[PDB]
Amino acid sequence: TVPDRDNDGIPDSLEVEGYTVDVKNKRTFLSPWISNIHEKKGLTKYKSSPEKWSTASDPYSDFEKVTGRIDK
Amino acid sequence: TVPDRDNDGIPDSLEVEGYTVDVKNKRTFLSPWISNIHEKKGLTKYKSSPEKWSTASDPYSDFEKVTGRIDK
Amino acid sequence: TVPDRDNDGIPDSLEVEGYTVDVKNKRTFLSPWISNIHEKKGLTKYKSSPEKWSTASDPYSDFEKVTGRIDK
Amino acid sequence: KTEKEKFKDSINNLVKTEFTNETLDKIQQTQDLLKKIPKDVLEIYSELGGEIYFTDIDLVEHKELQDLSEEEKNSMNSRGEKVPFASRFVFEKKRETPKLIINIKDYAINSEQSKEVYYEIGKGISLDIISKDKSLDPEFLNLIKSLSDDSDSSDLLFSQKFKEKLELNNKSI
Amino acid sequence: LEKTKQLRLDTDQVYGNIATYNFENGRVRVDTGSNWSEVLPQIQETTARIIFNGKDLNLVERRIAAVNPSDPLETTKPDMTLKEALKIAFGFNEPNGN
Amino acid sequence: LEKTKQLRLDTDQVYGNIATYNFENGRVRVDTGSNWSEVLPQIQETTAR
Amino acid sequence: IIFNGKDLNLVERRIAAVNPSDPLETTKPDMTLKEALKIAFGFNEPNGN
Ligand SMILES: [Ca+2]
Ligand SMILES: [Ca+2]
Ligand SMILES: [Ca+2]
Ligand SMILES: [Ca+2]
Ligand SMILES: [Ca+2]
Ligand SMILES: [Ca+2]
Repeated sequence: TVPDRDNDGIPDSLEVEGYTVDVKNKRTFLSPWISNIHEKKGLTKYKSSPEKWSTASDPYSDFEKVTGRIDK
Repeated sequence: TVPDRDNDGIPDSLEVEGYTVDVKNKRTFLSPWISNIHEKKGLTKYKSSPEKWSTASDPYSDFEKVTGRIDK
Repeated sequence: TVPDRDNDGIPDSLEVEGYTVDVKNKRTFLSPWISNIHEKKGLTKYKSSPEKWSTASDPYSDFEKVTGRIDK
Repeated sequence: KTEKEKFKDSINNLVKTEFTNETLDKIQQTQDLLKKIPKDVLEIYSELGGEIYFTDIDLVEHKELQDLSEEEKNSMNSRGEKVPFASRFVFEKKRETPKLIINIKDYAINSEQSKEVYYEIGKGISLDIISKDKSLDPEFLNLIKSLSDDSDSSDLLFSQKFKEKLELNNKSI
Repeated sequence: LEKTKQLRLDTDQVYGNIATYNFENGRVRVDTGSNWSEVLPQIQETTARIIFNGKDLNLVERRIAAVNPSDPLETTKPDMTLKEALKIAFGFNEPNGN
Repeated sequence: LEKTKQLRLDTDQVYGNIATYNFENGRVRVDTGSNWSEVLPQIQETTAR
Repeated sequence: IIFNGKDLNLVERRIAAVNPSDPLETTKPDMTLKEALKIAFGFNEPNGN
């Protein structure tokens, strides 16, 4: 099982190196950054801290912020 | 396992003889004091008591005070 | 195991026949009273009640009283 | 329910029910120190003639460390420095056959004295595993090269003289 | 008060709750135990502040998570430049390189 | 008080809470069941000032 | 959508539509104005209008 220290639902390697969020058919996929694919699709590249549940110390996760599972 | 009497997260021999906290990529690791590695980087050398959860009897454990997992 | 009727954490033979508390490197040790070792070190010989959780009927156990794990 | 046995496990090491011997606890602590290394290491040591002794005589009045060469009297300890022979507590005499002498101490609550024993044990079985063919094994040489490429590994493992001579010869090997 | 007509109103503090996402049914629920006074002093100590009035000449305040070099947990955040902070905070861009 | 104009303000004690770290989500939560008067006499007896 | 073609009274409905810059709302089905008027208020088309 993949390591995830802060328990924010996103692994530590992706937080240190870079990730993005991408709906594909009607389902949301969280995926590592690939320069050949996600650049031309207009996708933003996120980095965050693998040991903080909320990198800005506000009460919303990194996962909820990048995904949309947040107070609208 | 390794003993931990006061249940704060630092083992007893590290609390008695010396420890420090280093950050290697984006992950912090609580390591014992090595005077070759940790003295070139200017790290601090801590000692505390192996049987008090908080050595100064304040409501913050030794692990939170050294690793930054504290009220800011 | 060992019998401990009063549930204070110190066995009944030690409470009837004597015990003492010493610190060795930085760790405390509750041990029975040997009259050759502990006599010359100025240690105190304690006795208690194996049936009472606190022999003086106050809200601090015998273990907490002799060990220092008490309201300061 | 589980809180009461949680309390009984948080004082499981504190209370000692039967003691009655001060120099007998050091024997048990040396024994369960030495049983932490795996048995194959001890078989490897006893194969080329390894003896391990538990004494309580400190290692100046010991009879089998009584007269010996002076350069063997000051070898590298776990740091890399040297130490007076009046303050050592471990030694591996290896003149005709390797002989390990361990003074009994409270090794269960002293993890710095507990590391020099492991360093001398690894000193004993070193040349068996490093040099399988009366020369350094090439897997270990690739390891030495890949550790010298890094810096944290270099100042952890290598001594200072080996570190400066590893770049004086520019990894000549 | 009838002579000098000077009377103003200060704001010392503001109480208020937080509403978080419940993962089971997706609903957003207000936790009436937690308030925003335990949170904003953690935002104000780990973030850099940029105030900006290039839009309608109104002061717009944002905060961007930057690294404090003398804290082990805070040196795990990603490195923040001033240019990337201006890009992701307000909406600056480089349509030609500038 | 109109004659001598002496009125001061003593401070007998202070009530206030403690906010502790929460390991599961990193947040910092004020426990309203524990105040500083249980803590601060333990600091006063084991420390040097 | 606000509509008063029945008894000239303002009747307000809301129909779930896609936000294109938020990944949770790009999962909702595609809503057209004809289908919004058909399912919200009671429009139909008995012969093609
Ligand atoms: Ca995170
Ligand atoms: Ca994570
Ligand atoms: Ca500890
Ligand atoms: Ca401690
Ligand atoms: Ca008892
Ligand atoms: Ca008792």
